[PDB]
Amino acid sequence: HFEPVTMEEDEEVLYKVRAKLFRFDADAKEWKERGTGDCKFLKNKKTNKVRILMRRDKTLKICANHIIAPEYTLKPNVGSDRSWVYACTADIAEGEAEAFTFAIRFGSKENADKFKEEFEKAQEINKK
Amino acid sequence: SMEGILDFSNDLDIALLDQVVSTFYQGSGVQQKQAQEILTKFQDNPDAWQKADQILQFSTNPQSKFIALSILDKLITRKWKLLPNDHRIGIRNFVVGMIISMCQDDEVFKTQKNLINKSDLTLVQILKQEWPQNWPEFIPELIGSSSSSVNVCENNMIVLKLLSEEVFDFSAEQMTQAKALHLKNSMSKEFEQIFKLCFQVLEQGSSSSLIVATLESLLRYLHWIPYRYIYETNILELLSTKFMTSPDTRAITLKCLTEVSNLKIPQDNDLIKRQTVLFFQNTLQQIATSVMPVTADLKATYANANGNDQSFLQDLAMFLTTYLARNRALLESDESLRELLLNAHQYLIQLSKIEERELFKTTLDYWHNLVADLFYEPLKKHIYEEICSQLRLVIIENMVRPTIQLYKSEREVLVYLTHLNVIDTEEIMISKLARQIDGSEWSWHNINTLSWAIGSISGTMSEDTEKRFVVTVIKDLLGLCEQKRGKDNKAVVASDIMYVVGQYPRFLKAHWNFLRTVILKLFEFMHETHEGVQDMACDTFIKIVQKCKYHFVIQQPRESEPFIQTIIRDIQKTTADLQPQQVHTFYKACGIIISEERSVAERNRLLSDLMQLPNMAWDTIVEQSTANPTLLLDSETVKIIANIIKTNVAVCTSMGADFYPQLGHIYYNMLQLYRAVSSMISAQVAAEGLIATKTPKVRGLRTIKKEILKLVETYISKARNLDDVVKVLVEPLLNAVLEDYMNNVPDARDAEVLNCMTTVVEKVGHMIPQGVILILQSVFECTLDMINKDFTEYPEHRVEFYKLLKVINEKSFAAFLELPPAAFKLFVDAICWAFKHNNRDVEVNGLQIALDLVKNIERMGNVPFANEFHKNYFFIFVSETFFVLTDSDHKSGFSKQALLLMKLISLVYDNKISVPLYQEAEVPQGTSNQVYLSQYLANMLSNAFPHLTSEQIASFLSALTKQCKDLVVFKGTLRDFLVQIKEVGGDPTDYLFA
Amino acid sequence: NLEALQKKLEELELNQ
Amino acid sequence: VQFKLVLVGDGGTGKTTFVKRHLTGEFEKKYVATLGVEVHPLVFHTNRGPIKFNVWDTAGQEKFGGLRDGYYIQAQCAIIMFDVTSRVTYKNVPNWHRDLVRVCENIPIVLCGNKVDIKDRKVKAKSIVFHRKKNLQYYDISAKSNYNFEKPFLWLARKLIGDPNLEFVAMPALAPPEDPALAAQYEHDLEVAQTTALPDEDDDL
Ligand SMILES: Nc1nc2c(ncn2[C@@H]2O[C@H](COP(=O)(O)OP(=O)(O)NP(=O)(O)O)[C@@H](O)[C@H]2O)c(=O)[nH]1
Ligand SMILES: [Mg+2]
Repeated sequence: HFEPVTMEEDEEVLYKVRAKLFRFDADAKEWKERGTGDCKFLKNKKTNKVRILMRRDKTLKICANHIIAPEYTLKPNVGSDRSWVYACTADIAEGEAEAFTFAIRFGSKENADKFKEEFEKAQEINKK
Repeated sequence: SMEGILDFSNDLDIALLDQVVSTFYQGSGVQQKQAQEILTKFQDNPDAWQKADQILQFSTNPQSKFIALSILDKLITRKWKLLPNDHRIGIRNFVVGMIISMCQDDEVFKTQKNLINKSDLTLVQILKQEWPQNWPEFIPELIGSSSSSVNVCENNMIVLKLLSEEVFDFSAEQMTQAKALHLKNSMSKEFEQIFKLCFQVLEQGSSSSLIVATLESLLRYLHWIPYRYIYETNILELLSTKFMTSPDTRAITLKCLTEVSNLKIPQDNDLIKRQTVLFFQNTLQQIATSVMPVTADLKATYANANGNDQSFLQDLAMFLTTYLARNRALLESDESLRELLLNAHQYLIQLSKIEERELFKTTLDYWHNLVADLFYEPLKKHIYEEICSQLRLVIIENMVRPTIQLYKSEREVLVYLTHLNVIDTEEIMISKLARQIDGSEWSWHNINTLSWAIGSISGTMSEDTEKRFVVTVIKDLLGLCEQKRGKDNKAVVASDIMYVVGQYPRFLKAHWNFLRTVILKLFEFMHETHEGVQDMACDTFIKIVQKCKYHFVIQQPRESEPFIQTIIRDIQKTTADLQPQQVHTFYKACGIIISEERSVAERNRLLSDLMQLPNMAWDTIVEQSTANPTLLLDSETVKIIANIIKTNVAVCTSMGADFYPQLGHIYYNMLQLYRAVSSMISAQVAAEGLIATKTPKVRGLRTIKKEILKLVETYISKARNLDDVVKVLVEPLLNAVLEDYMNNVPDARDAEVLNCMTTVVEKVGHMIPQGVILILQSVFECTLDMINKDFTEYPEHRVEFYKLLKVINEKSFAAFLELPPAAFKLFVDAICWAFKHNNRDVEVNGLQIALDLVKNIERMGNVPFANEFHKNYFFIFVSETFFVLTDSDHKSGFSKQALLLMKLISLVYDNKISVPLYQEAEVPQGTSNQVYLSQYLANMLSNAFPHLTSEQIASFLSALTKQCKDLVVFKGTLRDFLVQIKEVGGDPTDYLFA
Repeated sequence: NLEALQKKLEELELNQ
Repeated sequence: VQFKLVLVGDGGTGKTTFVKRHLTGEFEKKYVATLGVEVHPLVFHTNRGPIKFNVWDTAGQEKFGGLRDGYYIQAQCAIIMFDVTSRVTYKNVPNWHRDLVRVCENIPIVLCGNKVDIKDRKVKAKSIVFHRKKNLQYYDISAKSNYNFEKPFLWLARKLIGDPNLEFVAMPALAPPEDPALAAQYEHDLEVAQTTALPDEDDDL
């Protein structure tokens, strides 16, 4: 005998896409980037709630953290065929839940369309 | 309530200041931000310097004493000569007094280094003003007072170090040439006494802090002191022995010896040579015995980052490379120095293995220097054969992907090393390949790295040896792919195989049946859904085509037709799965091949067949979209149109002048399409507002317009039949684009129109004088109005506008002569407007246009237009140029401002302006322009810099005009002016320097 | 080895 | 566990844009010169725990220099910034470094060449050698494209903590939570949002 010398694991990934996230500065007539990286749909296996979790590349800091509410509606932006705009009322990416007007952009219209399909398949899971 | 101390009516509250200062440094939030804005206001107060002796005497806060020395520094640097004399000696005696006090309180001397160093620097600012003329015994008393206290002696070294820096290292653009020379000569004369004290301290020990402060000042002296102080004293012995042993002195000593390996020394004295050999031998000996042996793993040491090891290994690499680049010949002949030479390079080999990109670039520079010498210099390469053998492995294992610069450097070194011993390079690479096959070093990163290295030495071996080497490499790479399971891995190896074959075109050109197999394999890779494969297949295809095009243009033995015909015939099947940008590369590749066919009829036939599908898609939409233009808002149709035009751009890019037949097939309908697309953009801005320019539907329409213009400029820029350009192409083009640009709202004006017009004028501008006038009339005034309200809006139009004016002023200057006087005045305003940009693209063109315009007006001679030009605009250009020279916000354009200014001044002192530049009343008749020019400039500078004396302005202008044939001296005189306007009471005699 | 090399290359496929 | 970081360099080289990208994720397109200094806390999560930088974003334009070298007192690390599209900003790097080390005689310093995203690079890689004798760490960076934007802080973190194996790790992601009086203005803001075009629509993302 010789003696020898993130709080995400209880969830499951439904959908993952690369995206850029913006937030509308209402008082400055301007869009402002919040982060770039992987946007993920996370369904809690002990609740079956689906949420949005998005982390910045390299620094891995969270720029989106909110439930895909059935109340939310995805509306196109006037200058893009690969983006969605929607109001969000409780996002906890930077502290306690604040309401945001978000825009999320993708590499192609294909990805943005598939994001819409998965965003609404998630809203029905969050309704049951 | 913090705003209190800002009131100078009452007395300064020292306790309130120390709280304001502590709130700013140790606080946070708006409290700190509030203390910030009031400390700046207290410091920026012009009278705060009178309160500085209170703070330095009464305050309990070291940061407050620091800030007050800052306020003092601004006083000494810019208003010292304006002071009543008696305060100049009060401030001065106060500062040395305060320094003396802080050096005897061992508590203060050890725990307030910031405050002492700032005080030492403030003293040096005084010396720059007063020494040695008003303080001739500073150096004798500084040396005398060093005998007093160890704390004083060390601090005096800090004063001398800072002094040497301000005089020799940082004076070039901070003081005038005269004052810099004065201070350099002064230190030069009294350095013998400075060196005596510095050498005594270094030999007599014993305080480490005193020794290190003496060595840090010695580092500065070595930048300028004469060589005899280093070689004719014992000082090289103590640097290379005593001070290399203690880690406190090691870092600075190494830097001193690195500077010594650069000193100006005679290369014929045999004693100095032995001295240069001896201090290198001692240094390497101390390193072997006190730091690390030559076998140490410096890669592991650097990664562990203990203490200052990273800084030492960095300084040792800098020391070895610097010495060996300059002096390694001293060590190559003598047999007793062979171990010394080889040990030194073995340390560099061990340094080269460190995972530190910037350090690796430093050693790679030296290796490049070395292997180039062994490639060209007789009888040297046999000395370094074991060094070179290790270097081959280091570079092969650290090969980067082909940053841009590092790879080219790694390739050059590795190519030299393969020339020096082909057989050893070949054996290292197969061996590494074997260790990839057996799996001991198998890795995605390791197989890619090895493939880059194998591909990098192409063309360095004989064609026979290369043939045998390539066959072995491809064979084993194919087996490595066979053996791996999973395409995530199979793609990695298949890509490396394609990169290698693409690097060896001499091999591909000699083995056609193999070349065809490669191309056919790339074609089936063009159907591979795995990401990166299709991109790789397209990049290799065009890469191989560029180097082997001739073997696709001829019919190869035992084939029935040139392979280019086979490629074109199956192009739709081949490209069916590619993305549009990949299809355009494929068509571009085919255009390279077709251009090799020099029989015109055969070249045009291949062009027709290549363009068959895009021409069929084009003819379809030209018919149906003319009948009638509702399709052009279908987002699918605009995409197909844009992709048709890009295919034409891609082929035109590689075919150039030979593309003309295909351009003729589409030219007139393309310009019509341009018109139709322009209509709907305009209609859409009308129906939806300026926001429509951001929508996808309009952005796709503007893409059609941009691609059309890019196609036309691509052909015209490379055309050889310039007559067909002028007679067939220019006229329908200008009708299509000029009026549309002029009559669009600013936010719908494509700046690419200006760029296209620039290309037209650059190539055929000398043949279309009425064409150039039409371009100016349509774009000049309306584009100028877009960009003359600020420096930010429409950045592209700004740059293209002045590129267009540049080429028009160069090629068709007559177009500016036919401008109405009001339009010409806007031209001159637009040029000076470009002076004022910080945008270097705009600013450089603007100065160049002004210089070219002056030369245009000169070549006209004594003509009413030239005379009136000087009457109206000569002094505008002279004053606008002076403005950007002296305002401190356009320093990037100093050299070209100086050029333009001298051209303007030299015109008057050569009597090339025949008309008097003044009006008849303001100056007595018969007065030369030279006399009036001096009076105008004196008045201009007096109003613009009122703090200058009249004698300063006159001395400066006298020197400036006398030197308007010598840019180098002229530029020095401007730099002297730029220094003196930053202060009060500059010496007017400084302008006699040259 | 050149005729063999030719055949090995044409057999390279990424999906076995 | 806090460290003071002074950020230093010529006006317009992108110091403020760089810090803003790290604070909020935005890219500020406008050049609004800094007046004296702007102090912002910046926190990173590592495998050795959270490290906090108190960033002193100083002013580069001489007009707005403020206390100039007064901001460097008690600094524990520094970033010297220049712009690779403007050769005059690299020529001034020795001046900024001289002022900086006269106050802070031994701190880890990163030299950063910003705006490598621009095609017409004027300060070529082979010309950037000032960091060699001064023992500075150098990085090509671009705050616009985020190229290497995390490297300067990671390198300084590894030096200040004394761990060369320190790395950035993902924050723990808490679960997010789930009025008609506010549906009034949430649709009002939404309509203004969808009619404001997203910036940089030709970008890859
Ligand atoms: N293309 C590009 N532009 C950048 C980049 N970083 C900053 N800029 C731009 O450069 C300009 C200068 O911005 P800024 O951050 O204020 O520079 P600064 O050094 O802080 N100025 P100051 O020293 O006067 O406070 C901005 O317009 C910004 O958009 C970059 O990485 N790429
Ligand atoms: Mg700023």
